[PDB]
Parts: sequence; C-alpha cells; structure tokens
Amino acid sequence: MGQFYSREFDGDPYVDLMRSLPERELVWWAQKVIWLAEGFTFVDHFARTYPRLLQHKCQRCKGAGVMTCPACLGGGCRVCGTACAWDAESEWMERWGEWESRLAYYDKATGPLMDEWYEDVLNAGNLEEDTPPVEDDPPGPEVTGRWAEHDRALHKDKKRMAALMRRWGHPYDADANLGYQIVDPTASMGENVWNMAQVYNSLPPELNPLRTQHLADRGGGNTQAAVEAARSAFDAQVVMEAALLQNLEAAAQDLPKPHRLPPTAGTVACNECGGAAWGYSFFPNTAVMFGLERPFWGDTLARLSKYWNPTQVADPARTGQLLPYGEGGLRRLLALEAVVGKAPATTGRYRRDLELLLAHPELRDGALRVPGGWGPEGGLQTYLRGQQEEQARMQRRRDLA
Amino acid sequence: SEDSVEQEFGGDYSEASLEYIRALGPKKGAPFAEVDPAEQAAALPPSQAECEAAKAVLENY
Amino acid sequence: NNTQTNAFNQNLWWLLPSIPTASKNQIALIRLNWALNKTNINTFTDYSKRNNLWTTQKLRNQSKNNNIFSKKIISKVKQKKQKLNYMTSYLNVQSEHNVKIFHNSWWTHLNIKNLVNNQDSEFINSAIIKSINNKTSSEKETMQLLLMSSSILLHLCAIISLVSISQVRCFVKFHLILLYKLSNVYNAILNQLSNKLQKNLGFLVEWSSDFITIIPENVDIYIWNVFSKIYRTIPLSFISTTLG
Amino acid sequence: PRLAAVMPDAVYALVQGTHKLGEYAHDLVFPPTPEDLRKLEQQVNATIPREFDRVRQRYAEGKIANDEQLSSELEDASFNWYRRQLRTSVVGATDEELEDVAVRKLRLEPPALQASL
Amino acid sequence: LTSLRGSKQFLNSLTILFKHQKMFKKKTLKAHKWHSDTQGIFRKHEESSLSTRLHIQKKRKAKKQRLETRRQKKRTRFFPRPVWLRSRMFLNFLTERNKYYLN
Amino acid sequence: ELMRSAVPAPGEVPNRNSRGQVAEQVRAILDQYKAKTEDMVDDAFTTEVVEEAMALFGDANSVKTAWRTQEVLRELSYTQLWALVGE
Amino acid sequence: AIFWNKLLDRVQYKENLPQAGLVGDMRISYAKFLELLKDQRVKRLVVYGDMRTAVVEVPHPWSASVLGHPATHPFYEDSAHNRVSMLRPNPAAPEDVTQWFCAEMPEWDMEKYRFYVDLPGDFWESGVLQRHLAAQRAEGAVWDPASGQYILPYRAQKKVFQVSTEVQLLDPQESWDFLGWLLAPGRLEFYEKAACVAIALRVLGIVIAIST
Amino acid sequence: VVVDTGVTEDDRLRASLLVQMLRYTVPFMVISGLFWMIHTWILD
Ligand SMILES: [Zn+2]
Ligand SMILES: [Zn+2]
Repeated sequence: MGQFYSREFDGDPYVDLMRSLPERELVWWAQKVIWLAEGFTFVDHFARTYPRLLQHKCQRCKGAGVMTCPACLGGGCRVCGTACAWDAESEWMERWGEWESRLAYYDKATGPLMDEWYEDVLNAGNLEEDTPPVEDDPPGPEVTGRWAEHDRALHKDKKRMAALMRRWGHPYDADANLGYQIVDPTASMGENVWNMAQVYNSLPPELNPLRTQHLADRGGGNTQAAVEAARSAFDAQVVMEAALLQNLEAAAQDLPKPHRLPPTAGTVACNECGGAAWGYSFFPNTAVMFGLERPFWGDTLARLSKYWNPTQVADPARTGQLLPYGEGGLRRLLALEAVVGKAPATTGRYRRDLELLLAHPELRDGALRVPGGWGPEGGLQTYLRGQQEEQARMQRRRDLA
Repeated sequence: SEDSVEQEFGGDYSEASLEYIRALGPKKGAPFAEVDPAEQAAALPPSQAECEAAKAVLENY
Repeated sequence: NNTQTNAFNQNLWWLLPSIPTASKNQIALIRLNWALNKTNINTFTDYSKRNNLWTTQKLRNQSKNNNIFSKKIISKVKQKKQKLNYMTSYLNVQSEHNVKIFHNSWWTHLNIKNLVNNQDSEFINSAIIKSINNKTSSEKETMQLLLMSSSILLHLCAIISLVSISQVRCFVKFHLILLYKLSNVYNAILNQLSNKLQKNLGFLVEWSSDFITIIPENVDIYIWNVFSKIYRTIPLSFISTTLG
Repeated sequence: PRLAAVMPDAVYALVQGTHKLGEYAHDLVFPPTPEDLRKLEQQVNATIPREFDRVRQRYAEGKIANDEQLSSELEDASFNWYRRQLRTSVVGATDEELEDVAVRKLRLEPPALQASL
Repeated sequence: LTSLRGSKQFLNSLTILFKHQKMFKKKTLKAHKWHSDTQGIFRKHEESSLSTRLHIQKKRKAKKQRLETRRQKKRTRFFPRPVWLRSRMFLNFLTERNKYYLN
Repeated sequence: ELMRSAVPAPGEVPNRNSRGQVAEQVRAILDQYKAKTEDMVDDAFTTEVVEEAMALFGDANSVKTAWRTQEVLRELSYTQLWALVGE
Repeated sequence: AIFWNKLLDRVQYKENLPQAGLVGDMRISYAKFLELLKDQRVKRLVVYGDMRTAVVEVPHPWSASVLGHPATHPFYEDSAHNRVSMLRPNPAAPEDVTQWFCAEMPEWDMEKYRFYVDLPGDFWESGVLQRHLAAQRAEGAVWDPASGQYILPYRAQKKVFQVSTEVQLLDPQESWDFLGWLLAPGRLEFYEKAACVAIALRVLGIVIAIST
Repeated sequence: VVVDTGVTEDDRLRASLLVQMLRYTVPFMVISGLFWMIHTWILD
C-alpha cells in the first residue's frame, strides 16, 4: 500500500525488499492483521476457561442454594417461600391468550403472502392475469344438508372478504403486524437492529406511546399511566426470560448457575451459605482440575439404598414398644376407590364445560374453532351464549313482522 | 337496537355475512393502532350536570 | 458488524436513539434483541437442504434454458420422500439439519447480572482450611504453607505459559502502544489546562519495529527498583511469622 | 466461501467415500455372485411405485428418448406420485374413509399378530 | 354484541376445503369397523359436482401439459390466486390478534 | 392388544415444524419458480397451491408450541427403557 | 444425515434450549410442581446435566385427552367432519364427568407449556421421583381366572386430563462447548473473509510472478 | 438381559491425570493449527 517509502524505514533488510515488491507489502499487511486476530482469540479462550477452576460450591446444598421444607412433602407453611405467578392454575389460558396475541404482532412467518397481497392491493393496475378457472356454481337453496352448507358458505367468498377489507384494512396499514420490509433474514444483524430500533418497532401497537401521546388529562388521568405501567411489566417479563435461559445454558453443562433466585413455595434457603450457592476462592478446586466432580453411580446407589432402609436393632419384646414411631398412634390404629382408582382433585374447575360438551354434540364439528378457556368468560360458553341469544333475537324479530 | 355493523353493511349482505362480521372483534381498537371506545370515554371531563350540582352545593356552602 | 465477537461491541449498544436511567437503556436493548428474535427469521439459510429441495427445478431450467435407470428413478423418489416429510405426516424418513448463522443465542449479547440481583464467599475458604486441618507436632502449618505455595505457583505458571505464545506477545504490544498514545493525549490535555489555571492561580514506525530498542532502559530500571523495594522485607517477615 | 455450506459437504464426502472404498474392498476379497446380481436387481425392482411402470417398459423398446426426453419424462411420473402422496396423507388412501385415517393416526389398531401365526 | 367467538362459517379444516375444491377421485367403499356410534363415542364393532369438477380439472391439466397455456410452461404461479386462501389467512390473523380483548 | 409395546417406534413419529421452520417452508415454496385428457390420472389439481394450503392449516404446521419433535421423540428415555425391558 | 445430524446437535447445543413454549417468567414453585406430578398432569420431565434444574412440560388442558373440545386443531375427524371422542362412563361413579376414562392424545399432537423449576439440594434422597415412578409403573394387564380373560384393570387406566409421564435425563458430555464457541457465526464469517483475501493475494502473487 | 460393565480403574486420580492434561493443552493446539492453515498454508 506504498507506505514503507519515506526515510523512517531505512535500516531493516526486509522493508527495502518490500519497497520494490508491493505484493510483498500486501502479504505483510494481511499477515500483520491475522496474527493479531489469533492473539485475541488465544487470550479470549484463556479468560473464558480459566475461572472454571476457582469455582467452589456449598457442600450442604451442593450448589443449589436451597433445601426442602419436609412438612410440605406429605393457613399453609409460613416458613417456606412464596408461590409464583404461573402457579394459579385458573389463570393459565388467559395468560397464554395475552401472550399469543402479543406474539402474533412480531410473527413474520407468513410475510411473503402478506407482501404479495399488499402489493396486489396497492397497485391494482397491472393485471398480469391468465385464463380464469372453469367455475362450478353453488347449489341453489332449498336443498338441506351438510355438503350443501359447506359449498354455499364456500362460494360466498368474495363479498365476505370484501366486507373484511372494508372493516379492517390490510394489516400493514393498521399497524396490526410489523412493517413491510423492516427485517431481512439474510442482510446482517446490525442493519436489522437499526431498522427495528427506529420508531418503537419493537413494541406492539397496544404499548406504543405515540398512539396515546395526544390526549390524556383531567378526565381519567390514567390512559397514559396505565400504558407505561403495562410496558414496564412487559419488559420485566422479557428480562426474566433472558435470565432463565442463561441459567439453563449454564445447567446444560455441569456449571453452577449465574443468577441466584429467591426460594419458592416448597423450599427454604440453605443456612450454611445464605442462598449464594457458590463462589470464587483463589484456591484451585482440585476436584475440577483432576476431573473428580462426579460421584460414580454405584456409590450413590449404595448411599440411597442405605438411607431409605432404616434398621431396627432392638426388639419390641424387650422394650415395651407396641407401636411404630409417631404421635397419636391410637386413633391411627382404629368406597370403591380400590376398583376405579382415586378421584383426581385438581380438575374440578372444568367439570361444567365437560357437561356442556355432552349435551350439545354438534359443537364437535370440524368447521368451528373457539378461542379457548374454561369460565363463562371463555371459549365454548361464549359461543353457546352467543348462539342462544342471537337465535332468540331473530325469533323475536320474526313475530313482530 | 340497530348495532353499528348493521348500518355500514346492512342489506348489502344477508344475516349469514352479518354474523360472519359480528364474531371477529368490536370494531378496530388498540391492536390496530386506533383508540378504544372505553379508552376514549375517559378523556372527557365532567359535563354541566355535575358542575351545576356542584355550583348549587357551593351556594349552600 | 465488524466488532461482533469482542466485548468492545457492547460500547456501540449505547449509541442508539424507581430505577435509574442506565437500567432503562439496558432493558430497552434486551427488549430489542428479544423482539428481533421473535420474528422467526433466524433459521433461514439459503444454502439449506430444505431450500435446495424446492429450487432444484429452477436451476435445472435455468441451465437448460441457457444399471442407471433404477438409479435415476430411485433418486427422484427419494427427493420426493424428503419433500413429503418436510411438508406433512410421512412416516418413514429422517430429515437433515442445517447450520444456523443469524441472531444465534440472543441471550448472551447482554450482561444482566446487575439487574437480577437488585444492585441498583467465606464458607469457601473456611471449609477448605478447616478440612485440611481436620484430616491430617506442627503438621497443620506444613500443610497450610504447602497449600498456599502451590496455589500461588499455579497462577504464576498459568500466566507465564500463556504469555509465552508469540501471537499473545503481538496482542500485548499492540495494546501497549495504543494505551501509550491515549496516555499522551490525556496527559497533554491536563498539562496544558493546569498550566493555564496555574497562570491563573506515526503508529506504524512503532508497530513495525522491535520493541526493546524503542523502549529505553530507564523504565526497566524503574520497574526493577520498585519491585525490589516492595519484596525486600520477605525474609524477616517470614522468619518472624513462623517462629511462634 | 460460505463454510457453513462446506462443512456438510465435507462430512458427506467423508461418509460417501468411506462407503465406496468399503464396498470396493469388500467385493474384491469376496467377488460378487454372478447371478444374484440379478436378485438384488429384482429386490430393488419390487420397490418402485406404479406411476413409473408406464415409462419403464417404454425404455426397453427403444421408444423412450435420446437422453433428455427421458429426464423430462421421469418428472411427470414423479409429480404424479408426489400429488398422490399428498392426497393419501391428507384426505386418505384409495380405499379408506376418514374414520380409517383417524384410526391410522391415533394408533388405535395394533399390528395383526394372531394372523401372522 | 361483537365479541370474538368464532362461528361455523369460517371452515377451519383442510379436509373440508380439499374435498370441496381439490380432491375428487373417489374411493372403493366397503363396510368399516370403527365408527362414531351412539353416545357420540368412537367405537369398534352430490356426485354431480364431484364428477363435473373432476373432469374440469383433468381438462385444465391436459391443456397446461401441452404448453397451450398463456405464457409458455407447465408449472408457474398463476397470478390470479384463490381468494378463499387469502380470506382464511386474514381470518386466522384477525382472530389471534383480537384475542387481546378477551380479558 | 396384549402383546403391543406402548413404545411406538422410531419410524411412526411424524414431523412437526416450529414457527421458524414454517417461515422457511413458505419462503421455499414461494421462491420455487402429444399428451391429452382421458390419459391423466385423477390427481390433477394445481400442485403449488395445495402445498401452501398445507403450509398454513396443515397438521405438520398446526402445533404452535412444537420445538423439535422427531429427534427428541425418536430417542428412548428411562421410563421407555423400563417398559421395553419388562416385555 | 444419520451421522451428521448427531454431530451437529453437539456443536450447536445452545440452539436447542426450549424456545417454543417458554415465553416469559415461566417458573413454577416446587410445591406446585410436586402437586402436578402427583396427579399425573405432567407429560415429560427433563432433568438437566447438573441434576438441579428441570423443564416440566404440561399439556394445554384441552389437548391432554381426546375429548372433542372445539378449542383444539381438528386432528382426527369422522366421515361427517366431526372431531372424535373417546370418553367412557366410569360405572363406579356416574353423575361426575371429571372422573370418566379417556385415551390420551399422541405426544406429537400436543400443545405444551414448558415451565422451569429449580430443584432443592436433597431432591434425589427425598425419593419423590422414585415414589412416583414406582407407583405408576406397578400396574399392567392381568389374567383373571374367574372369567378366564386378560383384564386391563380400571385402576391402571387414565382418567380425564391425566397423562403418562416420561422422565429423561441429559448428559453433560453431550455439550461440546469448546467447538460451539470456536465455530460461532461471527468467527465463521471472519474465517471466510480471511480465507478469501488470502486466496486473492496468493493468486495475485502467481499472476504478477508468471507474467514477469 | 446380558448386563455388562467396564473395567473401572480403582485409582481415579492416576487414571485421569494424563487425559486431563490433554483436555487442557489441546485447545491451544487446535487454535494454532486453524490459524496456521489460513495464514500460511494458503498465504505461503
Ligand atoms: Zn448451601
Ligand atoms: Zn413448608
């Protein structure tokens, strides 16, 4: 690259030979960059892999940071943790509904079809068509049956879609889905984060503040508050997901987890460590250095088999012990569950819906697909109430005329 | 009586397409970058009835 | 896109347009990454096999627009089976998997240790020392001195062996000259401005030469003097410690 | 040049080359039978779909092609078989209703053991 | 009144669409053994339009086989795309996005 | 039915695509591009439109929470080995 | 493929942590996990390399059985296109539908939550998993001589919403973290660029040398 | 079932000590060989 001329480069027997051969200078520059790349890689590997010898673990909890509360194995326990959010089993399908709604925004799987349809509905002037298909026409009315209903509803295909287009626009215009050509799977990561960081493109419409930045005052004092108070919970959920996945990636190997989380509803914190499961020590932790940190299956088998088999050396004849250990043995000493098992008591909350699914077999039709849920506010019962109410509305409208 | 969708479309379709449109969402709200009706219904201040009741209570006061 | 792998990359992240504000910036960047992953575009690689199964006829007709029998029919039916399996419920085949080269991982680009512990190791040493005391007069002192000595020697041997690779020395040299130029800048600024307020009150010639001829001996003598002075009280300290 | 494509090609070359070298060195120490080379031909013959038989005999009697008229001939039979497979997968085979597809993909019926003995 | 509930109009099943618009080659029928008998329990114990559309499809494919089609080829993306497909796609997108109001 | 395994097979496990594979599928389908009647076999629908019908409402693409089913479902786990040994 | 598919699962082991059914803060408590386990609601349990972390997979309540509930995808249909059902009336306890018997859906057709759970330090010596396994595997077909038949007893069949747990453990040696770090995509593109430039310079050396 | 086991050495620390040294030293050899390939076996 013609840099080794000047007078600052005399005195080296090799720079002069590169003064007369620019190919040599090109080779020199290439090598002088590659060697530095290699040095960076060496040092990065060392700094990544060396701290693994200095990690030691608590020997009571074995690096879990958490022990069990045994009473909760067989108005609750006041000693052991607090329940989590996805423990309320009655709110599962609602949370999943919200999440799949928010996810349908970003989802760019069907991108090409939406793109071709958007381009067709924008231009609407090219018309590079070809020979239309030989059309069979729907049955005339007055033929009652199932096949007739299928064909009749199928043929009314263009006016219904037209009404759909008239009510809701193309999804890219209502901002319902992500933009037109914001992301490209083969461009680069940097360009895609640039395009997505541009105008709140990472946020769905419901949480985009621009949608609301114009009206909020004395009336409720809430709309611009109850939106920044939802976007916050959203971002907390996302960061929690990142933390959980880093823990799983550490546990995929046998490494100790980086994020220590507080105990939960069945566990208490270890009292040797405070719950900090492991640490760094400047002492090299020989068990890792020689590869002896896993315990040889037969040993564990022996230890457990001897733990689950307590031995009685005394005999209840000499020592007048008539009952096994425990309290209140006397009261302990005083239907067809044996034929058809026990009844499961975690699924009563669905009983009602099940009964409906037996009184109305027509609900099992392959054409219908309700939202999903259990309460009178979800799925099946919503459709059923709607059907009965609209048939009653139409019944009352028949007689008035 | 006389819901909203029954006006913009009405006799242009039967009852089949009307129930078709009725079971897909209220009109066009928060998911579609618009403003909800229950969202807009909060931006308005107390109207003259409450203000006059307050003024009469102020006379009493 | 050039500093993708090094930690220096994180510095660029802060160049885009209850708790402090730095936490909010970090959370915004993590949300950006999560959102860019949630769009289901990271698995697409155009050199895939699932891709070359459907764009074979296109290339064939691009080129033609420009026992063997059983072999050919078997190859055709095999490609058709692969298509079917990628498409729907076909019940005896095994698909091939592809390298994923895109926003891979996503959960590693970010240091979130400071957020999860709400910032906005004594059991270890105790247990080590107590164990070597309990298991095996003045024998505990021999064992403890052996422990400390071997640990320090392990760390020193690791460092020296690392620095004995040539490319690592190139890395060190490059860093040294960069840091020297930055020190020159900062020192010049402070010197000039302090001169003002007390009145009130290129790189290639280095990067391409030997390094012991550019650096004077004065600095080696200074380093040696400081080191010597630091560690010269070790014999008396050691003696007075070990003698009760 | 896009090593993310070279690595699968490298492992594929290794696998296929090892297999070919193995079969070479295996039919030398053990020369192949001069007649059951027809038997393995029959074994692979019993596995071809039916959509190809209309072509197959045509190749014996000259009629078929020069070299490319054939290569475009196999594509038609291939796509016919392909669309037949799509139909069989989704809506069922040639002689079974929807219930038989349901009992096929629910694995309600065991493989017949009493008959085979 | 307008609450997301779905209805039998949106035929959300590929067997229906394929048996009404794409696949008409009929089957050699015989008595089965599994059937949805009484109590709705699965237990073990209009051919005019069909044939019409079938012959239509055979004629169209014979036509486009002889390259008699518009531009010149046997396999291309016939610009005029079926509208039922697009209607169903928009339907499903709309349902999953309008689930937002179900709280 | 008495001599059936309950450990299915490695072969009868059908593929199921996640969302990323669905996206890859639609992309690979879109960038995809005498004899006469009474000689065609009765499967003469237009090919590359049923393919798209099945890459949207099809069984292999209808489970939204499918991660990698064929691989992690063709290997056998501890309970399945216990059931196999017992037969 | 048979070989390569395996090899690739070890180098790229990070792309296989479950990113499908796990969305946000998906933790459950240890007591809730135990309560789900004891009632046979968990379909798959995946203990991890260090034996102190599990990913519990629980099917969506309507995808657990083969009820014909119209909130699921129509996988299995009658001739008249109605979803099939498999309920059986449980003679011992009628008047309560949640105690009836029903077959369970094949695992590949299920929707599943994928919760994350941290197991305590004494998870193995407490014997919870062992008790569950030993109970659920201790039932099967029997011979009744009073009727001279092969009977699958009722207390060995699945009621509504119950499934059969599959326990699976992972091997820490199947991770191959070093190569996963060495052949990362960024490093791959760097190697590609450097190889291209090196080939270019070598061929240019050849060109300027032979034309001399 | 024909249940079969291994050899199982009794030391545990003399058995694994030459293989652990290799586990620590080989990565540097791999890195150096890869970069050598690039910058010398091509850029001769
Ligand atoms: Zn502890
Ligand atoms: Zn407790």
